[PDB]
Amino acid sequence: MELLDAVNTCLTALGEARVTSTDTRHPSVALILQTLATKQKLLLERGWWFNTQDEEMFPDLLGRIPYPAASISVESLDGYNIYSKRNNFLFNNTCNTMYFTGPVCIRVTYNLDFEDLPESVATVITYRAARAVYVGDLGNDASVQDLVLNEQQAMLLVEEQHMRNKKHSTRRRRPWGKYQNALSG
Amino acid sequence: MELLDAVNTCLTALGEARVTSTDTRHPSVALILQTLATKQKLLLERGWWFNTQDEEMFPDLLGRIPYPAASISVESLDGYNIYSKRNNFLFNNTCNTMYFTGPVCIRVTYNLDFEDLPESVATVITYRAARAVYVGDLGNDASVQDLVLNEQQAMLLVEEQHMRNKKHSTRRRRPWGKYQNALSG
Amino acid sequence: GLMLDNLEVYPEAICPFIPAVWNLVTGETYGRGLVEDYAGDLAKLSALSEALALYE
Repeated sequence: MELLDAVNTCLTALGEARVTSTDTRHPSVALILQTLATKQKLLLERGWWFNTQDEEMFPDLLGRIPYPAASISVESLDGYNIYSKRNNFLFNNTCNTMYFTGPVCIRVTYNLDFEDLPESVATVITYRAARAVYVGDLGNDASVQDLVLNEQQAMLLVEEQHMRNKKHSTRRRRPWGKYQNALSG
Repeated sequence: MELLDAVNTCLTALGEARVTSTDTRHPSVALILQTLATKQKLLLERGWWFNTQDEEMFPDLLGRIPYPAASISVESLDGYNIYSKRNNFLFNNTCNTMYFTGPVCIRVTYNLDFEDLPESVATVITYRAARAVYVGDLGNDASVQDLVLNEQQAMLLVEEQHMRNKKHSTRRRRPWGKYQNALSG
Repeated sequence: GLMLDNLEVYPEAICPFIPAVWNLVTGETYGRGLVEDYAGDLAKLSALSEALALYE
């Protein structure tokens, strides 16, 4: 879904005329783009089936471990340790220190381009931005009840798709593996 | 159902006069066509009984596997692996790499022409586009309660038809096959 | 191929080898067992046991 399509949808929802290029100097386009970017950044923070991976980081000469530039959130995977981002570097919250001793394992959530997002996610982002702009620029009229409804319908499909892709099952737990090993001799 | 019929239906719902050719230079026709295209693309994302097939892809010399141009969504069928689309190429989410080693199996959802769509689907698309245009161009009046009702009635028939065509049964599960094999000697 | 001698001869009544059958359908060579008559119930029971194990 090209950004121009989302911009035109927002303009049509706001009542103004459609455009042809996202570079047009109309002042509403900048606000639309900023709102779209902010909503996209906020939505993907939790993590989904297409923007979550595990990675390992290594320390520098001094002992400071940097973090990926495109990431949005960090989490630990080493026992009960806690990590957080501070001063453009990882912070060891469990020991109140900034210098590490070796590599660590952490979960990372990445931010992607608007084009690569699935259709369902793009619809949710577009319809959230449209309402955020319309309410702040024209007041709370009776037409927002359609934008909210469209957002909810899109969110249902998003959740269904995410549940379908992950393929959760009860056969992946270790007790089942132990039972199957026992049922062999 | 020709596109001209849908355009004329939308124009009649909006109150303007009917037309004769979809190439007419009236400015509302472009908006109608864009809305129809967007709604058609969104609706078919989940997949139905007429636009779902299984296919196998092969890697290039480097090891990158492209994806069909007409597809809307991709899914994996190899164990518990996860695949996604990124940078006009398939991405291996389970290993955080872009280069594959061999062929893969994936589900694909295709986008078709408006003419080939069944009548029930075309009615739903037309009545969604009509409301999306009317609400954004004239406000939320009392006449949208008929468009929503028509959309719901059409969706019921669409779902009934899809359920009829798929022909789900309890005799296709493997325990029934094992039972029938046992009942033979 | 090599033979080992040991030739022996018995009257049919006191032969030491005894083949037996449970149920012998006329025309065939080998018999049939009791379990073969009740395969459906066992097949229908195994799947229910598997489902019970899954729930447990």
